[PDB]
Parts: sequence; structure tokens; C-alpha cells
Amino acid sequence: MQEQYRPEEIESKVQLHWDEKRTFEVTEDESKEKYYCLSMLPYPSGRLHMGHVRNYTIGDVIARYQRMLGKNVLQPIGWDAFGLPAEGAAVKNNTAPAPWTYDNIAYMKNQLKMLGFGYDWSRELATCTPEYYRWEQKFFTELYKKGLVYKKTSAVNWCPNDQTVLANEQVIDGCCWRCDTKVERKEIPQWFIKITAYADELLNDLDKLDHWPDTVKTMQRNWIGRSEGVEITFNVNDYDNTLTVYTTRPDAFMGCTYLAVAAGHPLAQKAAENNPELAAFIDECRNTKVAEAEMATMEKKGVDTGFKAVHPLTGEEIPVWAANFVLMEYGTGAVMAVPGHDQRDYEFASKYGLNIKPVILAADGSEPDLSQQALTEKGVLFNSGEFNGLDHEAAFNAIADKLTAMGVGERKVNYRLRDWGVSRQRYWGAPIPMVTLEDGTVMPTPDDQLPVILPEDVVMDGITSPIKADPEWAKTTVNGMPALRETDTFDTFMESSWYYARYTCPQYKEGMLDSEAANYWLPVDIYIGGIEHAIMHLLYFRFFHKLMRDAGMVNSDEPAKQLLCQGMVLADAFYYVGENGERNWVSPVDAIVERDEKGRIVKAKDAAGHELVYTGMSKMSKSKNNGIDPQVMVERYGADTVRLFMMFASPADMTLEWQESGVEGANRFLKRVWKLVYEHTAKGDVAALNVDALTENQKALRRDVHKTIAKVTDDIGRRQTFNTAIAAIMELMNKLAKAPTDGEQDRALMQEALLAVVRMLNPFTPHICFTLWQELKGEGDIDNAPWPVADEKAMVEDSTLVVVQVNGKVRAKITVPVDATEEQVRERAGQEHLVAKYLDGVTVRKVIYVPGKLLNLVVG
RNA sequence: GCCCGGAUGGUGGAAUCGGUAGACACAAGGGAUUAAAUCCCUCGGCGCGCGCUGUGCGGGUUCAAGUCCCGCUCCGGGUACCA
Ligand SMILES: CC(C)C[C@H](N)C(=O)NS(=O)(=O)OC[C@H]1O[C@@H](n2cnc3c(N)ncnc32)[C@H](O)[C@@H]1O
Ligand SMILES: [Mg+2]
Ligand SMILES: [Zn+2]
Repeated sequence: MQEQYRPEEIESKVQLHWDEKRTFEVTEDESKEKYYCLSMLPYPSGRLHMGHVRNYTIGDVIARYQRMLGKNVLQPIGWDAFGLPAEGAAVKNNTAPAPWTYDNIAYMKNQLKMLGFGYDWSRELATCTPEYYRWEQKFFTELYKKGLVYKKTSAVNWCPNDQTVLANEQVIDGCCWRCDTKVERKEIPQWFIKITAYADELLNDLDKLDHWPDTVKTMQRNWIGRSEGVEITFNVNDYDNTLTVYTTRPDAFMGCTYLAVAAGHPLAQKAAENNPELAAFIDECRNTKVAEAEMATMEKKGVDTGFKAVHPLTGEEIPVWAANFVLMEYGTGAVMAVPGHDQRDYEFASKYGLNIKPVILAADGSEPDLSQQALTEKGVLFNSGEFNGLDHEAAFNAIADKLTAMGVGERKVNYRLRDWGVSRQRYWGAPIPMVTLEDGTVMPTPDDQLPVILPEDVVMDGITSPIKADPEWAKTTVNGMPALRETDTFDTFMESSWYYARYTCPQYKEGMLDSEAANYWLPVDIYIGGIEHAIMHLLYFRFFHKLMRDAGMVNSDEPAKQLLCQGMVLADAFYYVGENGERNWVSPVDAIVERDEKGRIVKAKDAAGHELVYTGMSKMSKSKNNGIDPQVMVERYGADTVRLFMMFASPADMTLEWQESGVEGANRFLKRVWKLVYEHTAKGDVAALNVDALTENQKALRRDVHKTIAKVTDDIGRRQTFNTAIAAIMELMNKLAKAPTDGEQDRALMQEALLAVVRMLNPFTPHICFTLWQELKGEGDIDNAPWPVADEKAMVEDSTLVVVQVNGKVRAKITVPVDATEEQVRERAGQEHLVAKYLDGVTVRKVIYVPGKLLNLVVG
């Protein structure tokens, strides 16, 4: 051991040891108890950023902690390798998506290995390889055969000039991010999976996930959006078809003063013939963006269609209006409006002079004031014919029954949850295994033809997909005749919905899963990934587990026991507009910045001379170009310092604004730990510790040692508050550095304490701890060393601290024996001069005593 | 807009079940060795071995509120084709 901590001469050395010994390679060992510690797998974007480092350090801490408790820990890594970013990058750099992606994988693989994360590299997966995607292809055809896949027309962002489809991200400030011309809605036929078929199972099973946080569970309930309501059908005067709507408020049905229909609705299209105002409005509606965000923030607009629907209970003619917020793809493409008791309908009817009829009494039984807003709260009906005086419940059922008996209403459960559209019109994805035959029929690709391989040796024009552009590729032969296979590819979430299961048997060729290996490792003990995925990915992931259960492939009903959603690591983001309207994101490293009195960024320019637009703190990613690569710091201070600093910055679940300030604190701390072990071990082998024999100074220190063990164990195992676990270990090191080390008993206690500090610090900083454990002459490699256990006898307290307050304000703090009574504490508190100061001339009215903790004398 | 979070010294954060506000660190200033590195001292505000005040803003509950309740501002995540 050298005097100086030299990370550069340790980490690479210890990393190689792990590779050669295959330390973190695991099999399905029936002797050991299993623990599956999964971190969400990275997209190979180029380099890691600190977001990645936070995810994979949290993973590694739990992986190493649980290994040290004696478990067989699976910690796998792989690459979610299909995606959009590879297409625009490959074009711009004059490559194809496949080689760009595999380069990134190698680069990042190397970064991950330099951070020292104990992965089972034997189980490494790439989702873009046909050894992987063939199985989801096979699976999709089984899903079709089971009736869980259908095709329908769906809205996509379409560039009419280029004839390309654009993702929501690629549409910016209305126009496209390439050049200046409008982006329009185009309904295009596409493949969906009936996730709504499992909506109730997905909804109900959230009540079983008591180790998933409520942030995630509540977000998921609200996303699925289960409601029990009524579908209602209206005849329309001079139109042969009917209009069907869905309401959850059939109690306010008598205050329905108009209906609102989509721009795509045939009734709107029929009326557009003779109504040029409406025809212009429908044509305008193609500019509406395919994104909920923009559709709720846009100004609510509409035109009268001229068609009058018959209200089935009053018989009154009510106008049908075409509106820009009602859409054909979702639901019936028509809704009913009750402006008196729906605020969105109130705003619409106010703007266009439509009738605002009241039908719900206020809580006191008064007719409501609808002069500033709608009465959204439920109540008794008035102005409702035979339904007057009925409360909410009875009104719901009465109107439902009457509408059912008339044969124009039916009760119905609805979900906000729409089905999962898996079609993408992009090159870099697994091809969808469906086929169109010469005779017009559509069916799954036959099993003998799976996988449908995506060619990698291609030339990209950026506009069209190589497999769509070349008409030879689609040609196959099925049932004896010519067929054309699908040129659309799968949504990239398809590969990330079952990777966790494939990790248990990645080289298995006979099927999707080896169910012996899958049932040994599943379900996942802890799943670690960003709060960004709370809804979309986690929901698909849970849905896909239920599909594989229904194929008899897995045992569990849910895929993951515990879920730890870390906060986002944020950074400042800047851009400038280019010479044809293209956003160009600049890194915060390359941006000269001038700040406010409050610390806010007020001016920003790049090194060249472009006035930058500052968008704010947002998540680190390659898209906004605001990601900080760890590679520079790792080579400066070492991986252990970078890791410790990340874990010490903030509790895992809280979102972090990244800053370089603080790294030295971790670097210095590790130098202090190194020093203390250097000095202790230079003095040689130590005597055995004599417990019953220690002085009161020695007894007190050993209490703090064993209390750190208990607290750190709880802080990692239960709370996952690693920052407080490190702070506890740091405080013990300051105690240990001030302790005497002369006597045989002092050196024996220092041994016990350092053996324990090094093990507690190992999950965080495993390289330095691997080395230090050998210097302290610990048994074996620290990776398999047992986790230290606190000793109840060493932790027993002889006194406790009581806080003394007068009318809630702290006036003194006293040490008192643990077994002390209220009367003794009062008498001891009275002896304090600052307590007596505020008891003079006043009476003690009330006393509050929290045992061993607090006394409040309520005085006046 | 809608759903979910968050805000504590110059800075990141601690306070685990409503009971000590600022643990543990960073930055800064001062001193000690001799520039680096190391080690001490000081460090929420306003006026002292004291007093008041102080956890984004406005109210309220309580013996006691960073914490609970009612109303807000700002900032982040998702909002179904970024992953
Ligand atoms: C399962 C599949 C859908 C995952 C998908 N392939 C994927 O997300 N890939 S990834 O490279 O972008 O990220 C990998 C992990 O790291 C987290 N993360 C990413 N950015 C940040 C950030 N700025 N801050 C904090 N965490 C971040 C992220 O949530 C994920 O758990
Ligand atoms: Mg602050
Ligand atoms: Zn365009």
C-alpha cells in the first residue's frame, strides 16, 4: 500500500480482476437465495451522461449490498438499440443506422466498465439483433391469432411535400424542424394491440403493489381513467345515420343544449358541401397537432353544421356544432354538451351564444348562479320534467333506465386508456410480421419465415425508408402465391417490454423464454429507472408480463416486486434558429452566460456568436444536447469519487439540478479513509478485543460504530436514502480520526471499526474498498464479505437528551438518565437559568412531556 | 390545459411517526505550516457568555408546523411517434 490514494493504479487493476474471475457472472443456483436487481437499459445515444450514472450507481449499490447479505444477485445490462435518433445521425454523418449504433454500444460499454458496475456481461443483449427481435415477431403473430391485434386508421404528423411521417419531437414551433412549410394531420391505417382488454387487471392490481411508490400508482390510475357511464344515441333531422355520445353525467342530461362533433365526422363532411364556412373550418382542422398538450391549450373553436339533433327526452331540436377538440380516432367522434354544469362547455357556449340551461340545484337547494361559471358539483335536479327532485344517484339510474327502455341508451364502462399503436413508418426497427397476399387478404407472416430480418447494409436519403423504397424487399411467397410483407416497423417500446425476462436466458434458441431460468429469477425484486417512465413504459412492461403469463411462460401476475423511480438529473439547455428554421442545440459547456441577482440566466451566447434562446433546466439528454459526460471527472478523480458524489448529492427519488461543485468533498473524504487505514495498518497486527474491559470513551465509540451499521443498513435496505447513509459514515470517520490508537484495546477497536466502515462504503466505492479490505487482512474478496451486523449490547444508552420549551420555544437542552421520570425531568429543567427566567411571575398552566425527548411548559 | 412531484443558509442537502431548524458537505473569509497538499478558527438574518426573527407567498389548526388544513406563485416530469 502506497501512502497516497492513486485511483488510476487501483480501478483498472480491480476491474480486470472482476473480469478474469467472472465475479458477477451468475447461473440459476438452487443452493443460494436469488435477488434480481434490474436497472432500465440504456439507448445507445453516444456517450453516457450523469442521468445514466445516477441510475446505474443506485443499481450497483443494491446489487453489491444484497450480494454481501449472501444472495445470488443478477444485475444485467444491454442495449435498447432501435430508435429514431440513429436515422438522423446516420444521414448527417454519412453512415447507416446499424454501424452508428454498434459504435455507440462499444463506446458506452467501455464507459460502464470504467465506472466498475458489477454486471453479468455474459447476459448482454442488443435489441436490434435478429437473435432478439425474432421472438417479439413470433409473439406478435400469436397475439394476432388470439384476437388481441387489429388494424384501424389513426392520425399521424404528415409532411405533404416530403411524404414522410414525423414524430412529435420533430415538429417544433408548428412547422417541421427541416424547412418552412406546414405539417398536417393524416389518418393512416396502422396496427394496434388491445391493452384495453387488460385495463381492469392493470387497474385492480395496483392495490397489490405495496412496494411501488404512490406517485407512480396514482399517475397510472389517472392514465387508465376508468369511468362508469352511459352511451346515448340521437337521431338527426335530414340525416340518415345516428350520432352516439358517451357521458358520465346522465343526471344533467336534461340540460344538454347542443352536441359537439369532430371535423372528420361524416355529418360534418356532409354539411360541408353547402356550408363554405364549415368547409373552411374542417380544412383548417388538419393543422391541429397530434398531441394532447397542444389540443387542450389551443383556443376552443367551432362552426354550426346546420343539423339539428332530437333530444330524446324533451323532443327539442339542438344544434350540432363541429369543434376542433373533438376527434374521430378517439371514441364515437361526438360528445354532448351541458354548459350549465361543465366548465369547458360553459366557455364554448358563452363564446358562441349557445343556451346555458341549469338543471342541478346547489347544495342548499337553491337554483344556481351560472353568470360567471358552471355548477360542476352534483346535486338534486330541477328543470327536468319527470326527473325533478331526484338526487345524483337516483337521477343517474332513472335517466339510464328510461334511455335503456327506449332502446337509445346503454350503460358502459369507458377508459381514458386508448389502445397501443405499434406501427411506425421508419427504417430502424424490427419489421412487423404481417403479410398481404396477391388475393387481397392480410395475415401473419408464417413461422417458417421468422425472423423477418431488417437489412443493415443500406443507403439512407433521410426521407424514405430503404425497405419501403426498394420494391424487391417486400416480395415473398405465402400459401403458394405472391405476397407483400409489411414495411412498417415496431414501436421501440416493444423491445423494452420483455427484455427483463430475456435477460434470464439470453442465448436460448428453442424459444422466447426458457421458463426454468425465467421462473428461477422472476419476479424482479427491485426495478430501478427514471420517473419519466412512471406511466408509458411501466404500463407496457406490466401489460406484456400479463400476456406472457397468459401464454403460460411466467408464474407471477406482476413483473416487479419493488420499484425505485429516481429523480431526473437536469441541466441548462440552449439553442439558436438556423438558416432555414432548424433548431440547433448548444451544450451548456459551450455557452457564455450572464446571470441575475436571483441566480437566473438572463443572457446567453455561444463561442461563435449566436444569441442563444435559453429554454431552462430540463432533463439531460442528447436531444437537447445538455448532457454531461462523466468521462472527464472519472479520469480526474476516479470512478469511486464520481459514484460517491452522485449518491451523496441528493436522495435517490428527488430530482437534481446538476452542478460540478461538491466533487472535491467526496475525493477528499476517500483520501481521509485511505490515510486512516494506512496509519492503522503500518502499526501491524492487532490483539483481540476485550468487550467487558473497555473504558467509557471506548464504550461510547463502539456504540457509535454499531449505531452507524444499524442506520446505514436501514438507510440502504429500507429507505434507499443513500445520502444520509454516507453522511452517517462520514461522521463516524471524524470520530475515528480523533480517537487514541496507542493501547492494544484502542487498536483492536480501530480494527473492528475500519473493517465495518470499509464494508459499508463498498457498495458506493467498491474499488478503493476492495484494496483496503486486503490491507486490513479481511477474509477473501470484499465482494463476497458478509454485511456487518450491529450488536444490541454495544448500542445500549445510559442517558438521553431532553429539549425544554416554554410556550413551544426552546430555552434549554438537558442530558438525563434514560429511566428518568417526568417529575425528575421537570426538577432538572427548573434548575436551568434560562428556563427560570421565563417561569418568573407566571403560572404553569399545562405540561407536555414526550418521554426521553421533550418537555414543554405551557405558561401564562 | 390535465395528472404527478418539488421549493430549507452564497450552494447541495439533514430533520425516519406533528416535537431541537440547518446534520453531513461545498464555496467563501481568517489563521497555521511551506505554490500544491494538509490542519485549525468563523460562517441563516437583524440588533452578543443575550434577544427577536427565520424552511417559496397569503390565511388557518395546534402546547408545538419545514412537516397537517384551505387558497396561490414559480420550477421540473408525463401528456400516447424522444427514449
Ligand atoms: C426501459 C426503457 C424504456 C429505457 C430506455 N431505453 C431509456 O430510457 N434509455 S436511456 O438511455 O435514455 O436511459 C436509461 C435509464 O436512465 C434513466 N435516465 C435517462 N436520462 C436521465 C436523466 N436525465 N436523469 C435521470 N435519469 C435518466 C432512464 O429513465 C432509464 O432508467
Ligand atoms: Mg435555495
Ligand atoms: Zn416540412
